[PDB]
Amino acid sequence: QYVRIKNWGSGEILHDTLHHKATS
Amino acid sequence: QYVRIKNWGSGEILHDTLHHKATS
Amino acid sequence: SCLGSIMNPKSLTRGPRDKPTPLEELLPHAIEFINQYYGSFKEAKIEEHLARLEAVTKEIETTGTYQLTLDELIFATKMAWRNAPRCIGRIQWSNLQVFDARNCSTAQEMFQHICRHILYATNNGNIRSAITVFPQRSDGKHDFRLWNSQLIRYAGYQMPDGTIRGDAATLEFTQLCIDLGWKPRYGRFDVLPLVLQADGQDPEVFEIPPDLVLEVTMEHPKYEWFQELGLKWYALPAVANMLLEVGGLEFPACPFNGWYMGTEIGVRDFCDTQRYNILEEVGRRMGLETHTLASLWKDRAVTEINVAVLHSFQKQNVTIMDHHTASESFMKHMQNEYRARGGCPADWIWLVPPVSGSITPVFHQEMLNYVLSPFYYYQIEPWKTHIWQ
Amino acid sequence: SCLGSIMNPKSLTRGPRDKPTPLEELLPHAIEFINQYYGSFKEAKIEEHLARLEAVTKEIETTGTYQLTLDELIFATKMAWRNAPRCIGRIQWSNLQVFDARNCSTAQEMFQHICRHILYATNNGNIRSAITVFPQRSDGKHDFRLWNSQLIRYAGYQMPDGTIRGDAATLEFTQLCIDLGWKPRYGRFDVLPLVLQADGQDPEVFEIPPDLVLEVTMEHPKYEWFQELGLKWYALPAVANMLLEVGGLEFPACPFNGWYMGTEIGVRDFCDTQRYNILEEVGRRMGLETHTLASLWKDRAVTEINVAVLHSFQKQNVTIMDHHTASESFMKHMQNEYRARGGCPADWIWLVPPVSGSITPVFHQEMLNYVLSPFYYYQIEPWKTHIWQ
Ligand code: HEM
Ligand code: HEM
Ligand SMILES: Cc1ccc([N+](=O)[O-])c(Oc2ccc(C[C@@H](N)C(N)=O)cc2)c1
Ligand SMILES: Cc1ccc([N+](=O)[O-])c(Oc2ccc(C[C@@H](N)C(N)=O)cc2)c1
Ligand SMILES: C[C@H](O)[C@H](O)C1CNc2nc(N)[nH]c(=O)c2N1
Ligand SMILES: C[C@H](O)[C@H](O)C1CNc2nc(N)[nH]c(=O)c2N1
Repeated sequence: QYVRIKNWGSGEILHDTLHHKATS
Repeated sequence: QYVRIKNWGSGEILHDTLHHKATS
Repeated sequence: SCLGSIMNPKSLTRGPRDKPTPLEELLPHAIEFINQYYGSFKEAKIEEHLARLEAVTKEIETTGTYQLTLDELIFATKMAWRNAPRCIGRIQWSNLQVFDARNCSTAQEMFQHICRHILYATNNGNIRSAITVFPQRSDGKHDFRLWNSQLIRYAGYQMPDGTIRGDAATLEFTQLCIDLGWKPRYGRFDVLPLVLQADGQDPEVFEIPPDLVLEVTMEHPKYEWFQELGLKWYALPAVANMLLEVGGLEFPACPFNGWYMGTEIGVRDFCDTQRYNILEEVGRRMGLETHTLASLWKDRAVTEINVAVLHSFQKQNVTIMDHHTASESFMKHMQNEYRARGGCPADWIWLVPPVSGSITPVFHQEMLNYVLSPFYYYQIEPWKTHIWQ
Repeated sequence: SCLGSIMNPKSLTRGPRDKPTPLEELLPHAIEFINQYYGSFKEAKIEEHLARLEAVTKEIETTGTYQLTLDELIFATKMAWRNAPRCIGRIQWSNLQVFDARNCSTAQEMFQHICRHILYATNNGNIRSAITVFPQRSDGKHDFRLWNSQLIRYAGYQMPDGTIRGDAATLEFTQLCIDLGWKPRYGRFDVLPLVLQADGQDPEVFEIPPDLVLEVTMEHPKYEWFQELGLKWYALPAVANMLLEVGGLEFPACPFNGWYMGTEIGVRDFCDTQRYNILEEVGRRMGLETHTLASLWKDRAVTEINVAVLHSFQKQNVTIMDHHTASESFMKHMQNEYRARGGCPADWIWLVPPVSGSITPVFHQEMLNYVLSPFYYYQIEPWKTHIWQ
């Protein structure tokens, strides 16, 4: 899936998918 | 065991044992 | 990926229920709490200890739940405090005042307990730490909730001319408030109404008696134009929407309060772009190079707004604390704590002031953030789950 | 317990080896890297891609290891940069200069490459980002290491009269340096010698050619007494002891550098109690209420030391960046990144300036910290594991 990441200054949100490639 | 925790300002260290009581 | 930087992680939230909590889990939790408590007594009482362990077990099986002794609750509210990873004031943990409203039943009874609280705690400016525990969650369908994020808070309206007035952070709650019949006074500093939900009933609105909301008019000790910004803030930081969890029990309503640490009003409330956002006006009115970031004018301004805030609270005799003193205080707490019980759940991302980071000692201290029990959890916003009449 | 607040977590360190790294792990890692690389080309080259995949596999089996094409290394150093959770400058990731010293063999050859580096990068004050990759770790017994934490750094001595002079942070490395034959010049700003270990051999000391260390004399643009504090700092932030990991390979020696962000010298080097610790002298010399923390004098001082630092670098034409601009920059990077590849490993505890916390936009941004590959790891300090001749 993806992690919902938010910016409290601008209310903006982003969906992190790259973490999947994290090493162990 | 215990986690070694350090203070870079004073070089001081502490050994955390309480975390064991952490809930899940 | 370490998600340390997230504001409301699920790990820190304790959501709604639909049925009592399973004895399988409730019981061992209760035994854990009772042992904690008796275990805390310098000089034990095994007789009593064992008796209580038994009594609770019975009750839990004869009723599927249990009630705490006022003494146990007083111990729960403080330990929960003591175990609040995000609080710098914990050196004061053992100094709390507990108002037992566990026998409350109506919203008007709530509105009265809250007033007794707001009044006890404000103390004409000499702030006292206090908490008010309402009835514990039972079947999850009779929960007592305060829909406010905090007892005294200012409204935030969206002006006709497109401009946002007041505290934009509460624009939404404010609408709801209005939707529930509150009369919008369209000010910049209009104290929001208490929105109370008792025994599971739809929420009810109540204006806070003006005489109860102590306020501090902002004035800088060198700048005469500071006062011309006509700014002020409430003297009481009272968190209104958190859940207290102790020995398996959940108290979804339990407002608590301390005093203010200057940088909250100083930096966050006033300077955050998504709040009162006053940094540029203060910059300009200082003659600073408001159009070149490299001029470090923001660093310059914000420190004056901070001196204003502190100056004003002292001048008006209202309790307040600067971030430096706060930090040295927490540092000493932490050590008492490691000595006292070898550990201290601490969340660095929060424990570090929003200004003067590394000038503060907590910035240079490694911390371990973990959730113990009792604990104060976050909750899903009521209007999101509440089932309406 | 989330251990986000620890400085050197094991997760972030890549320690010493004793034997080549197992093909079982080395191979799949290499395939991963090669795919990354070919996958990065706008317009692919499957022919070449497949050919390389094969070539590498062969080599790995015919030699138990492999060598990167200069092109692949250039791509490794930048991606590793791009994936540095603790760097605010990553918006500049694609702009790095790579010096391939993979064919080095002696310490004097090292000392020469480092000089070419220090010189290329300083550029008479117009700083350029660069990296110098030495020979990759092979059997773990022939590792190339730089014993310094950073290329140019000041020594720290423990005076006879009990007082510590210079940078206390390097008191230990300094002794060692002295133990290895370096002549202590007992100053407050004595540039430390390069201590190089090549092909596994005991470490060798080399003084950095004075003409190569550009320095900035500190002077405030209003305070004439600033200059009287006789303070200065080096213009080049060059990390010297990190390990580069790419496709299974480990380069234990690979100094890299960027330019400075003012608050490093400003707040950390000068103001940290465990560093040059100049906060009180600057306080006093400002007439501030140096004995009442609530006066907010530290906040006041530190901002001036920051203006001094920035002012000096600009006046002397040396590249520098203020924390505000740095932060807005990183914010834009992050967005490019989420758009470019949906994610950005970021460590908030580090990405937030040590002063002006919330006035900065990164403070209000939620981040996910995770270790990808390629990556720059930390290492155990050599003198702790090194086996002496
Ligand atoms: C001595 C008076 C007190 C002071 C100076 C103090 C100060 C603070 C500060 C500065 C914060 C960070 C707040 C933010 O970023 O919004 C905080 C958070 C917190 N404090 Fe306190 N505190 C006080 C009393 C208490 C008490 C008595 C309790 C427990 C009954 C408590 C529980 C908490 C909790 C739960 C939070 C986190 C709220 C959240 O997550 O939004 N505090 N406190
Ligand atoms: C555009 C020039 C650059 C600027 C302004 C910059 C700025 C910074 C800053 C302010 C920090 C936090 C440092 C601290 O707390 O000590 C940092 C850390 C770091 N930067 Fe950069 N950087 C630059 C270039 C680079 C480059 C080119 C690389 C990759 C080759 C890089 C890799 C790192 C790493 C690995 C760290 C962490 C070091 C540690 O853990 O001690 N930086 N950088
Ligand atoms: C008890 C206590 C003591 C002291 C302070 N303080 O010094 O700032 C407190 O602050 C606050 C104020 C508001 C919130 C968040 C709340 N508005 C909403 N969920 O957004 C959290 C801490 C709270
Ligand atoms: C590449 C680069 C670019 C830019 C900066 N910068 O702007 O400050 C850097 O800083 C540093 C300086 C020193 C350290 C730590 C080092 N001394 C030692 N392990 O303690 C880490 C980051 C590094
Ligand atoms: C969680 C997110 O990083 C957010 O910006 C932060 C960080 N640190 C904080 N620290 C405190 N004390 N209070 C806050 O509201 C926040 N919010
Ligand atoms: C890790 C420990 O919390 C330490 O004090 C910190 C925190 N944040 C930091 N952030 C940066 N950029 N650099 C540091 O050296 C540190 N050290």
